[PDB]
Amino acid sequence: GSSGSSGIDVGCPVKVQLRSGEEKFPGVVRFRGPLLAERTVSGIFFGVELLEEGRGQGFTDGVYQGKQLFQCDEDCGVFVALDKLELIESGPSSG
Repeated sequence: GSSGSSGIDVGCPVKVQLRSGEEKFPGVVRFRGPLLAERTVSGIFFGVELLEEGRGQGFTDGVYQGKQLFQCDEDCGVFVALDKLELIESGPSSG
């Protein structure tokens, strides 16, 4: 189903792009909520935990500017806009 709606929320696997079109690491959403306020860009941040594929590429690590939004492993937690996240199908096996 890809009509043009989608919808990522807490507890969902999605690919996160750290660099500018380099590689999107898969991860499950742990939290969701903005951060800045008319300082750079109006976009909601989505906390996603990097999977074994892109494990070891987290900056927030569950904490942002001292505020512990969510809990995750070392270099796993990461916040990004929905547009940055990539909805992945939960049906690897289908016949």
